[PDB]
Amino acid sequence: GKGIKKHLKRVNAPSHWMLNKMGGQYAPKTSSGPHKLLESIPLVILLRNRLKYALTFDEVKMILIQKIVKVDNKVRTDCTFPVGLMDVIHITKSNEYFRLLYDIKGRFVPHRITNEESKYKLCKVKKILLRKGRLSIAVTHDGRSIPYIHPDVKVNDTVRLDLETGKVLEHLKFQVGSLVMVTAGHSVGRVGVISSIDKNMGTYDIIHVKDSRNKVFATRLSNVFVIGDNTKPYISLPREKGIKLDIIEERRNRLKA
Amino acid sequence: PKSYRNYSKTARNPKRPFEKERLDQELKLIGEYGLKNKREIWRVQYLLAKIRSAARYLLTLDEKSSKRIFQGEALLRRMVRQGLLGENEEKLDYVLGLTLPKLLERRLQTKVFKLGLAKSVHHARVLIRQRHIRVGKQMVDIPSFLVRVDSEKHIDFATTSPFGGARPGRVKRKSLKKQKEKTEA
Amino acid sequence: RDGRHKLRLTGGKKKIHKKKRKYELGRPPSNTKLGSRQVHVVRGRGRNYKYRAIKLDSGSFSWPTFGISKNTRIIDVVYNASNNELVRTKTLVKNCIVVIDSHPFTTWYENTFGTTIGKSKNIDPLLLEQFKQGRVLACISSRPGQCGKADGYIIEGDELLFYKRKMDKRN
RNA sequence: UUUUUUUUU
RNA sequence: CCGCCCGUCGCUCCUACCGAUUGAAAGAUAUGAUGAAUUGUUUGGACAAGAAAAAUUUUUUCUGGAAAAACCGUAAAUCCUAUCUUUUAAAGGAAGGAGAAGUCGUAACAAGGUUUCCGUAGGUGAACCUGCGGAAGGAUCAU
RNA sequence: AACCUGGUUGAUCUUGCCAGUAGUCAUAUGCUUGUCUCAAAGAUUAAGCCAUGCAAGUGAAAGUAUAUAUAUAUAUAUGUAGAAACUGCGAACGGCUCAUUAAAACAGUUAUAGUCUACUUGACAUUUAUAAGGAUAACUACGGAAAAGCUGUAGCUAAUACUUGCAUUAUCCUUUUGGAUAAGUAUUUGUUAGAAGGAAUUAUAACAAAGAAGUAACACGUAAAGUGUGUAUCAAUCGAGUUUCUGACCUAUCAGCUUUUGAUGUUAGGGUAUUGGCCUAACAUGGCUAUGACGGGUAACGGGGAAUUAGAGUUCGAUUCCGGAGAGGGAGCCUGAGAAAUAGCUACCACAUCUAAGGAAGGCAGCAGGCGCGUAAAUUACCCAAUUCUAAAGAAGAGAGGUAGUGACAAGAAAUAACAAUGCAAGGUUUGUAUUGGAAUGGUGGGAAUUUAAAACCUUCCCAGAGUAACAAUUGGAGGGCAAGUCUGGUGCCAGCAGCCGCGGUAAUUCCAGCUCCAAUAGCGUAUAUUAAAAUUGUUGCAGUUAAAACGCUCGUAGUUGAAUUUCAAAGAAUCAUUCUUUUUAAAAUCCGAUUUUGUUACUUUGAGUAAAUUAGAGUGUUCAAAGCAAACAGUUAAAGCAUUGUGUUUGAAUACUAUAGCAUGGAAUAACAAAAUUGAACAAGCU
RNA sequence: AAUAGAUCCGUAACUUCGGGAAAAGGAUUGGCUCUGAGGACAUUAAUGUUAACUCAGAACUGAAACGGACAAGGGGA
Repeated sequence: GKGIKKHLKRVNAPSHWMLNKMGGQYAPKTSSGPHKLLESIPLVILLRNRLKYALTFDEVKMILIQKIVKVDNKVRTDCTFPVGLMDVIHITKSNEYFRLLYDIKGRFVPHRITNEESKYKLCKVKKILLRKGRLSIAVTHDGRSIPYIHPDVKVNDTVRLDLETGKVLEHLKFQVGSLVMVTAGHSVGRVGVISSIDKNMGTYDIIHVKDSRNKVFATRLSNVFVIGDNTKPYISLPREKGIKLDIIEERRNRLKA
Repeated sequence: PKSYRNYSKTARNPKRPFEKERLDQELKLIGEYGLKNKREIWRVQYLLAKIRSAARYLLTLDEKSSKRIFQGEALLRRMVRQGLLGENEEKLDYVLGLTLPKLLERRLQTKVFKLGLAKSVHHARVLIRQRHIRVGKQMVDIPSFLVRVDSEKHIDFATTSPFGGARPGRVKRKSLKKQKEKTEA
Repeated sequence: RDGRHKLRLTGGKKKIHKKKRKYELGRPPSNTKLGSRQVHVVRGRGRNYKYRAIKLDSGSFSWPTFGISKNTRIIDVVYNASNNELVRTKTLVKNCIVVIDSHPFTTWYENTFGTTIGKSKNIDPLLLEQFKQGRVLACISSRPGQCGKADGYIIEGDELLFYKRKMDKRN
C-alpha cells in the first residue's frame, strides 16, 4: 500500500527541531491538529530538548498523562500535538505560562508570560466563509473556526481572541503602521512595521517591511503575522526583541563578556 | 543502517615521492622536530594549506566587503588564538606567508622541550607518550596537541607522575632494598 | 484503466510499467432501462456511496418556463444524442429525449392559473397542442448513473422545433 | 648494350 | 651498398568474417485463435424468515438469499504468422596478423641501373609489366 | 601545488602515441599486522532457489465477563481483577532490492476556479421514553480424517456488533408584550438574485421537485457541572491522485512516423472522487518530425550528492534521506478512509512441501542462516535500555531500531624507547659513536570502581609485570624515469628479470642468494576501472603545404553569422593633487509657476519559495584529531542577581548554495521584433 | 480428396526491375426489415417529368450454417 506515512526520519525532521544526528534515526511525527507539521513542533521535543524537563520518551509520556500541561487553558494528552506558531501553554502547579514566539535566527522558543498577557492571545485569520443564514465564520491560522466576526474584519486583518469565552475583541488591519512578524519567510524572526505592498496580478503579493534600524526587506503576503499597531507590540517579544542583529556585528557582541 | 558519523582524512600523499630536494627538506624538518615517520610531516602541510587556501579565497574579495572582513576577522582571531605570529603581523597578506616550522612549533612534544623538562626533543616526546606532562587542570599525553596562546602559561609536570608528587620510585627496587635492610638489621 | 497504455501525441507508444493501481478503478458501465424502480449502491473511494440505477420508471420533471417541478413517470425514450442503439434498447442518459404524461402539469396549470408568482406567460400553441394530445416531449437532464434518479425538464421553443424537424423531407 | 645477389644478433 | 628491403610460395599459432542446415535457441512487439480466473448485469432458486386456515398439517403472497448458467468487460496462460533483439552449434571456405633465420626473383630507396608516383584498363608465379590522361613528393626553379 | 619524465635517431628538432606519476567514500587479491577510537559489509553475477526460527499486534477511570479468583456489614450491594470469545483500531507503517524504467520516472516550478482525504483540533444539527427489538460467539455434548490458522447439528446469553424509535425553533404585524406565518443537512434537477477572489454558474439567498446519513435507547467520574466512545456539515491538520512550464546517455549502417484495432480534435453520453479518447456512438483529417520524430541500445531507477578539480570541465551515484517500482512472472478481486496489498485471497505459467495415494498447504528483493552464481561480501547472538510506531495508549509488543560477534572496506590518534660515563670520530673542552645501570611508561594477568536491559570495550586506582625492554615490523626495489651496490658468491641466452627503454654467451651494477642501503610503514605490493596528467577531444583551448586531416569544383535549403545611423553635456558638496556624490536639457495626458507615467524580449541587478544530510565555514580543548553539537561560570559547600524566606544564569545549532527554467524587481549600454508613404496621419469646425 | 467464383486486406526470398503474384496467408459472402448516396428533360438560388447497380452501417432472425446445385488453382522450400 501507499497510505499515509506513519514515520519521520531523524534527518528529515525540520531544521528548527534541532535533533541530534546520532540519537536514533526516527523523529516524532506530529499528529494531525491545529497547525502544519513544518511550522509547528510537538510537546515531546518542546519539553525534552527545549525545556529540558525530561530526558526520555517514556518519562515525557508519564509527565503528559497528568493534566498539568494546558494549551489555551485546555488540557492536552496527544503526545505529538502540533502547538503552532503563536499560542498560550500553561503549567498549573508551578504556575507558569509560555507563549511560543520566534527567534531572530528563526527557531522556536517559549517565552515567559504572566497570567494577564497569557489571557491575551492573538490569531491571524486565513479566510472568512458565508454559511446558511447569511452568517460569516472566519478561520484562523490555529485551525480555529470563530463564527460571528465583526463586519469590519478583513481577510488579512487579525482578530483579538479571548481564551475563555472564545470571542473576538478587536481587529487589527494591514496599514502602513501595522507591526508584523514574518512567519515562514527567508527573513523569519524579524519584527517590522511594514513599509509598503505591491499588488501583483494574481501572483504572490509581496510587502516591503521596515525595521527599527531602517532595514527594508521584502516578503510574501502569505506568511505575515500582524501582532499589533504602531503603538507597541501587543505581544511580549523575546529577549532579542525582534531586531535581526546582523551576522557580522553579532560576533563583536558575542566576544565581550 | 550506515553510520552517520562523518569521517575524513588528514595526510595527503606528496606525489612524485622520489624528489631528492623535497625528501632532504622533509628529513631536515623531521630531524629538527624529533618526529617518528612521514605521516605527520605529510599531514601538517594539509593543515597549514587549508587555511592558506581560505586566505587565497579571501584576498580576491575587495575591501569593505561584508564577507571579506567577516572571514578575515574570523581567521585572524583563530590566528591570534593559535599564536602563529605576533600582534605586528595582522594583515591578511601577513597571515598568508606562513611556513612549516612556525606551524610546527605549537606542538606539545617541542613545547615541553622548549620549557625544559627533557634535554632532547625525542626525550620530551617519549615523556609525553609516557604521560608525564600536565597542561593545567587537564590530562594530556598526545604529542600533536596544538597549544594555544593561553595554554602555554600553565604547562607543568603531570600531577600523577612520579616526578609530580606521586609514587617516588620503582616498587620492586624499593621493596628489595627495604627487605635486604631489614634482613641485615 | 485510464491514463496509460496509450501512445503519445507524437505517435510513439509508451511502454507499460507501474501496473494498474486501485485508485484508478474505472467501474463497468450501467444501462438503466424502463421497468421496476430498483437500483443498487456502489461503495466509492473514501466511503462515498453512489446510487447506481439500472431500471427507472418515474422521477421528477420541471417546467422551466414556469420554474416548477412535479414528480411524474416516463413513458418511453424516443431519441438520444448518442448512438441510436441506446434509444432502440430503451436506455436513459442525461441528454435523452423521453415522453412525459401531460396530466400532472395540466392539473397544476389549471389549479394555479386555470383554463385548458410570475404567471401569465401565454405559453405556446405547439405545447398546447401536445397537452391536448395528452403526451409531451421532454429531455432528461440528471445523470441516472450517478444520482440514481431520472430528472428532466420540459423542452420548448426553437430547440423543440429542431427536434421535431429532425424527427419528422422526413420519414 | 649488358652488371642478380651478401642469414642472426 | 658485402646497406636496406619487397612479394609469391613454404611450416606453426591466434583472431575475426561467410556458411547449407525449412539452423537452432532465447526472449520482446504486432495478428489471429483458444481461453483459466474474475467485476457488473440478467436468468435462477437449497431455504430462512413472514402474513391465512383447522385446534400436528396445508394452499397462496413479500423480501433476503446459496449452488448453477448467459451477456458484455478486465484478462492470466497456450498455439499460428510476421517483425525486432541476443548467444551458440555448424561440415567447410576465404582472409588477416604474429612468429629468429626457409626457396625464387630484383620491385622501391642513387638517374636503384627502365625516374618515381596517381586514376583507370589489360596481362602476368610473385614483387611487377604495359597503354591512356595527369603530378614532382625529380633527376629540370635556368636563351 | 595551474608541475612533468623515459622511449623512434650515428646525433638533432617536431608530430605522435606508448610507458612512467599521483588520487579514487573503487572493487578484488597477495604478504604482514603489538594498540585504541571509528565501521562498509552478498549491489556487480543469479529481481535465482530457499531448510529453519523470528519479523504485528493491541486492554491500568472508561465497550461486552455466572470460565473463574479475592476483599468489605450481613444468602443481600459494592468492588479488585480476569483465560476464551465478540466488538474497535492497526496490520496500506516499517524493512529490503533496483528488474522494469528514454519527456517516462525524477528534480525545480504551477494548478486542482477539475478532486478525495483515517485519527486530531476548532465551530456545530434537518423530514415503551422512569428507555424498544432479534442475532450470535466462547461453552456444553458426538465426531471425521494425517492435517491445515479445517470443521456440523441441538441449546443459550450480552454488548459502544445489528436494527426501530420519544419535542421545538425561526419569521411578519399593532410597535418589554399578544396574535399569525413556516419548518430537508449534505446531494441532484429546473427558474432567478448574488462578503471574497484574478476570473464564479463562488459563499449565500428565493421558488418548484426529489433526497440519503445523523442530531447519543452507549460507557467511566473531576469542581473544597466532568470525561471516554459515536454522529451530520464546514476549515485546517497528516497526505494522496491528477496537473502547467524547464531539464536526460549513445545511435541516421533508425527519414518519415501515428491514424480500420483512437491516432488528432468537435458533439453527446457512460465511467471515475474529479478533468480527460479514460471509454463508447457520430462527425472532421487531423498530430509529431533534421530544433532528430518514430525506432534501436544502455552492463540506465531519478535527485540532491562522490572523486578529480586553478578555471573550464570528465567520470560515478544499487546503496544513510526524498520521490518511483517490485514482492518468482502476468492478470483479477473483497475488505478497508487509505492496497490492484502479496509474512490478503483468486486463476495460469515455472519451481517446490506432507501424503495412509483421498486431498491439503508456499513464496526470505524482511532479519539471521543454507544452496546456486561469482574475484568478492558477517552471527541461524542479546535487548525493546536508547529513537520511533501500533493499540482498548504507563507496566504489551516491534529480526523496526539498538547492543554485541566476524570484519588490514575505508578513516583518525598512536608502541617497537629515552637518559649519565668512559673507548672512537669530528671540533676549540662541544656533537655523534661500543660498554656498563638505573629511573619512567605502556602491552599483558588479576582485582575493584564506572559502564551497560545484561554482558563486553574504554577510562580510573592497586598488586606481578621491560635490557638482546626475546614484550623482535614488514612490504618492494637498489641500470635510467626513480633513492638505494661496477659490494660479494652461485647460474650462464638456459633459467629468468623487466609497466617502457633494456639485462642475461663468465666481471651479470638488471637472474638466484648474503651484507648494506633505499621508499613507505602497521602498512606495503598486484590486477581492472575511473580522474588529473591530456592544450592527445581543445567553448575557454588542438591540428589540417610536407607528420592525421581542406570535399575535384561550383550552386543552394536548413544552421551559423550578418554596414553605419535616432539624446548631447553642463553645473554643485566631499578622500587625495585626483577621485567620488547630487540637479536639469525636448514633446504628450496630471495637478493653480509647480506638483510626474511615456515598448517587448534577450541580457543584466536585486529580492521572496529556496528540505535535511553532504559542502566551505562560525562557535565549541572528545587527551589533539577523525569527532560530535556541546558546554562555561563562583560555589570542602555561600555571595550576588530577583520574589513578595527561596529562586541558578548565559547561551549554539547561524551563514552562502539549492537549477540554467519560474515569480516580482531597477535598467541608459549591446542584440533583435513592430509601428516606418504604391500613402498613412494628428489638430480644429460642422454632420450622424 | 482437399479452397477453387467474388469483395476487402495482405503478399517473401530472388530478379534481367519487366516479374515472382492468384505468391504465401486471412475475414466475409445465409436470410429477409432497412436506410441512404451517385444521369437526361424547365422556371426567374430554388421547386416539377423521367432511365443505373456500386458501396456503406443498425437489426434481428435461421438448426452457428450458407460462390448452397452447376460452375471451379492445392500450396511451399
